[PDB]
Amino acid sequence: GVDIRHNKDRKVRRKEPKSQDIYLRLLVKLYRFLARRTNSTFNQVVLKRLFMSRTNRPPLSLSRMIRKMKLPGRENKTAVVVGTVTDDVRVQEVPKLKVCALRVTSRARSRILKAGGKILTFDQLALDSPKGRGTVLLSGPRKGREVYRHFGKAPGTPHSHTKPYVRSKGRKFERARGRRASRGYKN
Amino acid sequence: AKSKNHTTHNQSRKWHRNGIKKPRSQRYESLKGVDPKFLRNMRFAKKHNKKGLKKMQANNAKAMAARAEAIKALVVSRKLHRLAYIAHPKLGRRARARIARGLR
Amino acid sequence: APSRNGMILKPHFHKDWQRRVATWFNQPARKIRRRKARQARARRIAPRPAAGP
Amino acid sequence: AALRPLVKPKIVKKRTKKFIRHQSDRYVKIKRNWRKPRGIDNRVRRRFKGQILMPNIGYGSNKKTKHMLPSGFRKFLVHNVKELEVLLMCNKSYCAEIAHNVSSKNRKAIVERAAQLAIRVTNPNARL
Amino acid sequence: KCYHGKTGRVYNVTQHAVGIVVNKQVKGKILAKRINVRIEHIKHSKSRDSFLKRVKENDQKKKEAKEKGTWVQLKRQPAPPREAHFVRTNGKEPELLEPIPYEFMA
Amino acid sequence: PSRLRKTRKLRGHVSHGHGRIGKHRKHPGGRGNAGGMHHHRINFDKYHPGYFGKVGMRHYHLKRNQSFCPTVNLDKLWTLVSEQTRVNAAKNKTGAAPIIDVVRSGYYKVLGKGKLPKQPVIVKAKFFSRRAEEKIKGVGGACVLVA
RNA sequence: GCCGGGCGUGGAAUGCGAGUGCCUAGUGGGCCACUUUUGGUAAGCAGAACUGGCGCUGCGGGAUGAACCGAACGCCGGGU
RNA sequence: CCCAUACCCGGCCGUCGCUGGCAGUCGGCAGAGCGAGAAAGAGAGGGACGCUACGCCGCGACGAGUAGGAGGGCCGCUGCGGUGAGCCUUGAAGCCUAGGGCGCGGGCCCGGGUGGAGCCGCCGCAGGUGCAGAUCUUGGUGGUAGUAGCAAAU
Repeated sequence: GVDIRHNKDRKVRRKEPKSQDIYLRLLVKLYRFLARRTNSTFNQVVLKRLFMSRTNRPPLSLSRMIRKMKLPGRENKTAVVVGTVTDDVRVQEVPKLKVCALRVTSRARSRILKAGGKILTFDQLALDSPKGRGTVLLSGPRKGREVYRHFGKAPGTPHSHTKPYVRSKGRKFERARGRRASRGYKN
Repeated sequence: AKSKNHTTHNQSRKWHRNGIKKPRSQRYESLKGVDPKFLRNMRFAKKHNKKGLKKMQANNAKAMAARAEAIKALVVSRKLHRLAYIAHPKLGRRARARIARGLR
Repeated sequence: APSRNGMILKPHFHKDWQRRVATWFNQPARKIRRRKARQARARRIAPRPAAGP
Repeated sequence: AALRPLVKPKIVKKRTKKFIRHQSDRYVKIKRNWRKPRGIDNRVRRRFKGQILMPNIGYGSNKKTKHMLPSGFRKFLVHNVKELEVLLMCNKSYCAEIAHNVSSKNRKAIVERAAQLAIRVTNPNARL
Repeated sequence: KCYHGKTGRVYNVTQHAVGIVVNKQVKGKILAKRINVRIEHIKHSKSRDSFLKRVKENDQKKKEAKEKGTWVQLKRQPAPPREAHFVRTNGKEPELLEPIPYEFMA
Repeated sequence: PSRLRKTRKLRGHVSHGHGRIGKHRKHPGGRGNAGGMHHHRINFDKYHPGYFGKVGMRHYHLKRNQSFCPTVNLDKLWTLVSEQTRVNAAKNKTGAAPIIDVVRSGYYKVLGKGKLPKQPVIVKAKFFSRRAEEKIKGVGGACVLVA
């Protein structure tokens, strides 16, 4: 007999994409090889993100990557995002970028290439930068989903500014007793 | 049809399954509950911190120069260690070359 | 019995709704009958416009 | 003077008897096929001494000799002559077995075809 | 009464009282909770000072013996097994001990 | 697809995933939102605060079409017109401002959330916010009301 | 409260990868023992505290045995 | 001195971990290597096997389990879209079996017998899909048992 606990000896993590998309699985074949036989820890980050679910690789706005590229120690490196690059309409100017994304929306492609930019795919990135040298690995806002407003401490708890689940918002949908000091109490 | 009233029999064992973890320590703890008069003024001290910015960089430029001219005004047995010096891979290369002539 | 966290749902299924369920399996047949009646009308008033006044 | 396999390892089996369902002897309605007992009081379910054994993964056969016939081959069901030409390179390790419902006139078109490709057949002279 | 004897740290100071952050164990979870206690029920903890004192000699014996080069031990070490020594029995010889006989007290 | 559901795996297990002690009975807590104030009080106060009670005035015959007023922020004000207009306005040296009629696009009120590119406009709207006007003027445009 | 700079022998021992978020079933009749302990003449009684058990658990021993003593279990050979 | 499923050594199975290794099968356009305690370059001026990569391989540690949860089923049933130049009156389904075997198992494959007209494999899809129990439902058959009994009114 051994005095251990097998409660959490099985680490929960993705070892392969749950998707059956063959183009994604071809990229995984490519980066399983790169992450294994290069000491570049960049490839292990990109590989680990290819497995992630859709909600774990959120879209990256075009303005967010314009903004994260105006930083000083930059202006030449490649922008790598494992998710997708949506277009942002509230941005006016577009500098010339060097982008490598899994998926780029139609209006973002036309807007990036119009500015003399260049869009790469991860099969091209591996040829240009096998070890990921000269790249800027970006990520979309992961907690940007509307779901995370419902998470955390439950509502009706002191200083728990958590959005409740209501079928509709209005004056007669959870504006009463638990919320007004006039009606019982509030938090 | 009575029953057990209260017990804490298995509770200590239940508490330690996921551990009794101390609260999450974190530098920069919140300022909720602090005296409003002290807090109100403390916010004014931040509101006008930029007023003395030119004084800051000016006194900071001379402060790095102060130490600049400062430092520039200033600027178990031998048998086993002998063998360990030969057995070293890098700094023993010129040492284990007499051995090449030893068998010759 | 509400579980941990959710919405307060009010499904209007307390009457005898199952006796008055209208299914739409005739929908493709209705679209055909409508079109045939629409073309039959256009042929009856042939030179006049099909849409009407 | 038959076809000999590539290698003839010693087949070791951790158990040879079947696993019979609990109380399959006492009743006729209870067939022999194994079902894990789930009664709250069941003797077999909680490993009492001297009871019916329960099938564990520990009884698993050695991977090197799994599915291996006593002859040293591994079966492969075939339905026609065309399904033999796939065993042309798995010769020394896999044997062919003609399916049950294959007619008797077609068996004498497979047994002699398999004799040309040197493919061992488990049930050569079946119908006759 | 569940804080009498506990030790915390001050985070807010008013005219007559201070705010303290104390750890209170509540059924398998610890809570760092805030209380406002008036000065009379308060002492300075001398548990931290012996560390503060030890920091001084560590900061003293570091700048010292650096230019001397002598590497002086800084970390505390548990009570080691005592060394080998000689016990002198000059003159006297060890007196004999024998259990006294029993005699009913009451 | 019933072949993937949980009941396919529960065949042979007596209680069918509902336990032996606390059997799967009909309605152990009442039907629907019962006991919201009595034995489900904690759930309703921990996850639906404000559920019980009355608040505010009643509006008997409410027509949503009267309070219809879709808004648009200044950040995407330039997305209503084609890009050809936005580039010919800066290219133009006369100083003629293009006209952006929001009510034609489908909005009534203009809110000043974003930053505007520095080139004049003529925003035709039904309502304005104070910041929206102040930003338009700062760029050099004009706020034209319509009804 | 802000900036800026300098200090690393990582400042007791031992051990060990941690942190964090969702969704969530069953359960909400318990029982027993060492020690402490309340009512009771007492109880294989009623009620608590602490830890460990039984329940959910076979196995060696106590002839027998829910709980005691030893020891916890994939399928086997040898040893102890 | 005796022996437990405990401990030690060894075999095998599985799980977990190393988020381990393998695209280098780099061949007369050839040169056969990365087990090595020590930040980093064998740098230029005719030849077995293999690698369904969802594969293959190597090390370690570990394995009780009700209620409950999850995964994997080349487990099983029925129908549908594809596919097998599939099977079948030279005998399908079904049923029987002291026959031969495979799988830890769910189960399955052969042989023999009976039978007389349809059936199955694989990739997907769909579900009225798996029984020992419910004083379960319907049907059938036992033991009791050649027993109780076939004795009111001459």
